[PDB]
Amino acid sequence: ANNWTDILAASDGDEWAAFKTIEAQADEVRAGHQALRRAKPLIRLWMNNPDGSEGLVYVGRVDYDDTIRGSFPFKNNTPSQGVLELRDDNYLAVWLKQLPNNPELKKNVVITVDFYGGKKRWSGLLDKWTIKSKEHVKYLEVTFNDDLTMLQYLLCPPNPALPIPVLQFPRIFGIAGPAKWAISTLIFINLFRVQGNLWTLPDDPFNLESWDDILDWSDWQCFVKSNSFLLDDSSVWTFLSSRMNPVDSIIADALDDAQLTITYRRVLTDDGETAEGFPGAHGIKNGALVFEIVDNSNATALEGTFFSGTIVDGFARSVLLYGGGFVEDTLSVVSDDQTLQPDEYYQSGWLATMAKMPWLVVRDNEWTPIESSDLSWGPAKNVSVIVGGDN
Amino acid sequence: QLPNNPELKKNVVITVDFYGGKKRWSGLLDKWTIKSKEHVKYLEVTFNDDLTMLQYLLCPPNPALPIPVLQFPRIFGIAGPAKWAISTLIFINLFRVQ
Amino acid sequence: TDFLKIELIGRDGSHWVLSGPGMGQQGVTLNPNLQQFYDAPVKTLYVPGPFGEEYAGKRVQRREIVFSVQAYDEDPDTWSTVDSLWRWAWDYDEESELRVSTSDGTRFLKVRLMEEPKPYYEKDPHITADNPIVMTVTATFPYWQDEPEELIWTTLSTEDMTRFPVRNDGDVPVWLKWTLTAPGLWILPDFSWGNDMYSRGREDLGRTVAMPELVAGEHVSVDSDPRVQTLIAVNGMPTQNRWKGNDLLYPLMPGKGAEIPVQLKNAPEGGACKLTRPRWYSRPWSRPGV
Amino acid sequence: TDFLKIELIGRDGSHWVLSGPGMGQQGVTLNPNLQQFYDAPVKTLYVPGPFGEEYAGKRVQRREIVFSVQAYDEDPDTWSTVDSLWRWAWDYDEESELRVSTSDGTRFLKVRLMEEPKPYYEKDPHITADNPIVMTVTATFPYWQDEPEELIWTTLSTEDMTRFPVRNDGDVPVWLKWTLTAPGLWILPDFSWGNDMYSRGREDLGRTVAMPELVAGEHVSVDSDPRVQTLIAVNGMPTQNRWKGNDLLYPLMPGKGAEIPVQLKNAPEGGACKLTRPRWYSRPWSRPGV
Amino acid sequence: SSGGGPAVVNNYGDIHTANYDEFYKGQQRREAQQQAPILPVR
Amino acid sequence: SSGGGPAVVNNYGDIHTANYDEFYKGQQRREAQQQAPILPVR
Amino acid sequence: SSGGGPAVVNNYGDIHTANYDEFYKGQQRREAQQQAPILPVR
Amino acid sequence: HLMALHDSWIIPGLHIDIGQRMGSTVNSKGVENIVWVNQLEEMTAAWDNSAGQTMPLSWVLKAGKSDRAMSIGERVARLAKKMSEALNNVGVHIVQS
Amino acid sequence: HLMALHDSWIIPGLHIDIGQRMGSTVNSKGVENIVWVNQLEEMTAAWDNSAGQTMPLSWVLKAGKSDRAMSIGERVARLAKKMSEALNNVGVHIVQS
Amino acid sequence: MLSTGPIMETLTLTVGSAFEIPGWKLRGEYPAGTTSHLVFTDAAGGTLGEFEGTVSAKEIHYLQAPDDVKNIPHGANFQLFVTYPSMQPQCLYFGTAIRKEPRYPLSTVVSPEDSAVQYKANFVGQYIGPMWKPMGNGWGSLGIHTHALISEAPSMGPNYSLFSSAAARWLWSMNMDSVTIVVRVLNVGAGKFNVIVCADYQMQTYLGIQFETGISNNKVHVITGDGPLNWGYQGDAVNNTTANGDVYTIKYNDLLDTISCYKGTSLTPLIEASGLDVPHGEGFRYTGLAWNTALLSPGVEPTAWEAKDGV
Repeated sequence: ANNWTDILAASDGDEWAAFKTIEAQADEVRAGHQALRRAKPLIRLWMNNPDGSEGLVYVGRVDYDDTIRGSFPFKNNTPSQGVLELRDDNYLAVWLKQLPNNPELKKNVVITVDFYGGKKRWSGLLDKWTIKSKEHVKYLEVTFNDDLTMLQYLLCPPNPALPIPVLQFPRIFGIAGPAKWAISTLIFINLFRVQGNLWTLPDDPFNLESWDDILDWSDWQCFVKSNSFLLDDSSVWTFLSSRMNPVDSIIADALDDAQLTITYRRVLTDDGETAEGFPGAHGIKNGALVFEIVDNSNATALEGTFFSGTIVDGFARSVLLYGGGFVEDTLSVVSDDQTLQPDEYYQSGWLATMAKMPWLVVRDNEWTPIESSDLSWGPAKNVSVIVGGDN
Repeated sequence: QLPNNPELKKNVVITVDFYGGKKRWSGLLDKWTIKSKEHVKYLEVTFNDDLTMLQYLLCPPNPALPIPVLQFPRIFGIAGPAKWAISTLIFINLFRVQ
Repeated sequence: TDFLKIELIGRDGSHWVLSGPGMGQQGVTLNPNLQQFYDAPVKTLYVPGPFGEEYAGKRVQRREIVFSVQAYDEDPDTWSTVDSLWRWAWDYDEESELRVSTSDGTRFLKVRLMEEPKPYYEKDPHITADNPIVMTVTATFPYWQDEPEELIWTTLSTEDMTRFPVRNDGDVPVWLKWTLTAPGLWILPDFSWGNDMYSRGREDLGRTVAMPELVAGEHVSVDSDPRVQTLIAVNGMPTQNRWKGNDLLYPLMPGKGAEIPVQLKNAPEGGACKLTRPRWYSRPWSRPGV
Repeated sequence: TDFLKIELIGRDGSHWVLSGPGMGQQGVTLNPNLQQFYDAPVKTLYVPGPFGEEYAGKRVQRREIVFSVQAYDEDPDTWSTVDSLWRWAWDYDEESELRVSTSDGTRFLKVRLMEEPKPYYEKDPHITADNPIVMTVTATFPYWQDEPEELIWTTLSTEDMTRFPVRNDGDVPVWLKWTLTAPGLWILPDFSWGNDMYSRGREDLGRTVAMPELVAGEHVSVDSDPRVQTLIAVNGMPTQNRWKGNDLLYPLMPGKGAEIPVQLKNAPEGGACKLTRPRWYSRPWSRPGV
Repeated sequence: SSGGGPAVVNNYGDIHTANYDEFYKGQQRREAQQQAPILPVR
Repeated sequence: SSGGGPAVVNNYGDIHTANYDEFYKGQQRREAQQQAPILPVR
Repeated sequence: SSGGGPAVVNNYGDIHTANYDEFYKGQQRREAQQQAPILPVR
Repeated sequence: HLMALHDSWIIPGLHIDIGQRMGSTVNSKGVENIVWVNQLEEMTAAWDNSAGQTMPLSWVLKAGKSDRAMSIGERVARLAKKMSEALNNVGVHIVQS
Repeated sequence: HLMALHDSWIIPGLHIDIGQRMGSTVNSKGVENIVWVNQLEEMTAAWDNSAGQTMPLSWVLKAGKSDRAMSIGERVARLAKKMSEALNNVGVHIVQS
Repeated sequence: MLSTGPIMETLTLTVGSAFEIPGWKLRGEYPAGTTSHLVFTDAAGGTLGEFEGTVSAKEIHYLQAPDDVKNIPHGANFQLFVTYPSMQPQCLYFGTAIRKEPRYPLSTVVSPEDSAVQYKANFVGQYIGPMWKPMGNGWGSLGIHTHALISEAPSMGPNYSLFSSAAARWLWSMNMDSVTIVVRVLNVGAGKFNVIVCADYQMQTYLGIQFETGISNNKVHVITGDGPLNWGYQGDAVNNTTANGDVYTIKYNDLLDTISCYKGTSLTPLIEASGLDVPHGEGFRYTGLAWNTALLSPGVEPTAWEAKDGV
């Protein structure tokens, strides 16, 4: 906290010198931001342990300059495909090509692309590779599926706590509760079942005092972190039902309706990263995936959020008001908006957007740093909905 | 300005008259899109012709009775001259939805 | 001639006089036919219309200056030294200054190597010791500029107000910068100057925007230009995150000027303000515009 | 001229002097107008921005040198011998050396035949016995090189440490190669030298990377350049497999150098470390810069 | 020199050498990247 | 004058300046116009 | 003669006269041949 | 049959309407005399006022229908429509357990 | 694997038939020695006699099959076929009320 | 061009050479009493030099010692005035003074490696901040403890919800081998608190001063690194009872090869050690902190941290 008087005294009473000092500090902060923005990504390939144990094993690193092209999308609650093109003389390309016919190797490969020193990470399993010839010049085009595709291959039986070919009662499995807790709990129950149903399920999986401390979760490849049933702050509830439906298909409607986000992170303990907040979070192995349902939009919160605004007075805070039967929700504007700023906004080095206080407005004009491709609006279509069949 | 105007309803109808109204294409606004070609911005507007209303008009088993109470029989069946029966199904559904 | 002087200040700080009084004293002169050097390139936009095409706007393009220099010396070894120094004066990553001095003052353009230089004749250059280097440089910021006008207003009062005289004497709009000390809540002007880019020309004639309340030690720089983020604090705090979608929208239009008001409130120590007004021009020399 | 000497060492080791003192002794001289021979071709990237296009980076391109030679002799039989030898001095698969010697030293370029040569005039070449050959050679590595500097450090102690003096006198970054003997645990420097390509220019100023423990007979080559894999064991063992998502990321930036520390531990029979530092330049000749 | 020749043909864009098959394959690859993860496995 | 220059290049059609991006976008727009109304709302 | 004119433009390939409509129609026909027999009759 | 009326005296909507039968010929050997009679199915009016490509208001007719000559995209879209409707019908005809 | 036999000595249909196993190699580093053995799945004979572009009768083989490397259009078509057949089967297995 | 004006010209200056304008360049008819003066100013207009010419019958000669012009930079703008008797001064030439001499960039510029650094840390904001890199136990091993029960400022320590030991490396490195650390620390309970200097990138080897407090183990050790969470005691311990708000200065002198710790404002080292077998130099100038407690509660923790180059 260098006050103006202190800076002026350090500059010996020269206002111009003091302001040049302040300008130099601002310039160095801007330069740090620009370097962070323009930093090269870190592309690393990992493999399963050949002996069949847990923990991903480091294969190698692809240089950004040594790539031919790359494309990695991050989508909201949707699986995406990452594409990486390499020259066939590249050592990781050679390794990938020899992988199908190498009997000493497991056939699954994981890519991790780190932006901003691992703050942003795109991790995914290998989908395929293709040897493509452009004018007699061969290159390897490698396609990965992002780590949200595991929810397509995770499915919820009617009774996830019992053997499947014996008795699956009732006809469908239904779980009701706070939205984040229920989605995370469905995912966790199916993860438990597919890891083996070895132990007895407590009433609330995310009540960490219910789980024994002697239990070993290191063999799990996927984990789910969530708060307990009572501690969950999800304002709205949800009912999820399944009869051998895939988990993503079960939870898509609830995620859309509650504006929730699934975040996946592959914990590379070889990089020093750790995890907490879920059972067995201390003994997890390298490259284990962790899921978390978050409320990044904060639309259903009590204080509301920003749904609109103008460039001359910023955003406008609105709160959801539910009509008769809670089927319909409208927006009521907070005329006297007095929400406090997040404590993170007062911390040095913070850059993220808090859900309760959105701040990023991207303006397009004659002098704009972005290009706006297309903005499309369309009105609602059907006034009434009919759902049913047999009761 | 229509999406952000609170004094306006969000549905718009276009009528294109050929030959002094003898031929007419009328439809509801499906969407619009601001599109840029070489920093030059225009608006493309997509309308759906008025035959799309029949997609959103549906026939319940008993159009003459409340739906969440009792819809008997299992399916609704109307037989008659082709034009009369088609027009009659459409009219009964319009009556019910009005 | 003595009416125009052209210099290059390289990435390494070297000084070369390519044209004007004292040109060639460092061994390098400027050959004729230098292009995209005077007027800032601009492309105009047109939409289809009932009477052909309708004007849609203007966009300023980056400068692609192709020019030749001539490096000369009596002996080939000294020529080689001169050629190496000229090569060291240039880079791709960092920009070197190109200063044009006339009776209208000195205006500089920051240029970097767009591609590799093309040196020498068809034979080896040691035969002649007098060889041309063709340079394709580029100016990402295409406007010629002078040193900005800077003003300072410090105060000891908890609440105070001041007026900064401001005037755009150039032919292109300029974007103002502010340096604001902390603690304190600042009200900064964002006058439209009658500009109608947002269809709020005279609606925003006296627009003022309130910066977020700065905590102790959070001295901020508020740059209105679109190249850079608006609010940056010197202590790294995310000041703009607390600035709920607000921004400075209008530049200082050419021919416009006034006493723009700056207000300071809730400043127990009493803060200081600095205003920086750039001097951007589209031409190396031009008479002042009123 | 005596200020510049151009030589070729063919794929077969033949030595030709194309220009300078002793040119034409082997029968082949160099014709004027050779292109993309001096400056390394670099293309600069530009991305849209508020004032046109913003600089986005540079990409160095491979050299495509198109030049011409003249094979001459007094009699057609010996001319045919000379022309055959000149053709034998080149290949497509393997490269030949092209050296330039000046007062700044000797720098060489590895070049290969891009396409078939275009020899002779319109009539049969045995008439004149003095015919030109148009050569289109390419440099996959576009930087002129001098002989890399090699430093050897041998120790008999179990634990030891050394300071390798390293310095980049060229105008482009260079990538270091290490040859480490086994067994032993090696710690090698990966200093950023202020390079901010990973947003850690100051964080990695004194960065050191620990290689995996090497078993007996597992001598390693640790090449930092992107073309080669970082870790290669001479016995084929997957040494990189035990190295836990870690790598050498930083080249030696131009104008930087220090005594980089190399540490050896857990070495029952000592160990040897060899550091190879390339000397890369973008021009055949240039005065030293700093 | 640059203005009025191939250096402005580059500004023109894909007027001289530019192939159709590679562009079509690139568009198909982008569409495949967009749509492949959401296609069912059945 | 006209016969044998740019005026006959115009007769040739899209030999000189013509890009693939807007052509592909227009084809996609035409297909979208054809198929969008008949695609189900589900 | 041939090297350096239209005879090497032919080696360049689809730089001079070639229209996008026939290429798009041919690609559509290839896709239709590939996919039509396996599309259901419903 | 696909036809494009450029400056023909035919006035779509006035002379012929959607669903009304009309004959058409193709100038191909062996079928010059034959007149293919189909009820008009589609007629599109299109125009482009752009300077680069200016195309005055023109009418394009499609007489008759065929799933064989339908584009693959249109075939897939129509099939998806029918399959979605049939899936809804089957799901609503499901008997509960 | 996709191959185009331009003037190779291989005779499709005579040397190799559809469904029969053949090996193929690709000149890519790390896999020169490997021979990918797949049963032949497709072979197309194509020719074009047009004056503009002319290709003699040439054969293109596709050995082995993959759902992943299938084109998106073909994947959608096959999925539509399977979905239509399954919808027919479910509808015919419906129990009447 | 109705009115007479100056001619834009240039001047040449050389270091170690006498500045001189020969008379045969300033011609003209100069009556007796004419005075010529040359004025050098900077970008702000401040006069950085003034000289008087030797006006003769038909020539003006300028000759100044090199020390007179050694302070005139390149780019400084000059103005030559000639004043006829009983007349106002008339400017003949104006322009810029360029320097034609060997150029020394390294003299003027200072490299970032050649700059003493000084870092501070307060922990008053109740957040770790981006300048501390957790070590030993990985990300999230650090935390801030309020100590609101007593009138004390927040301190930094291990994340006691997960770990009982931790290390933190200051993100940036020093620029000298000699280093001064000033830590104001609090003794909440039993524990061990290491101040770490001369550390490598991963904190594998370092010198350190360890303050240990407990039921009967209140003392100070000199330690060497065996990892971010392991250390070896060097020499004998020195008894020291740490109190809340105690300021300790750990100074490592490179030329003395000596790490010493002073308590408070004492002029005599509380502890001192020399000749430790730890690598020093470039790549071995990182610094940091470490904590180790038996119980899951704060022990000795630093409220205020300060580091500076040199001793």
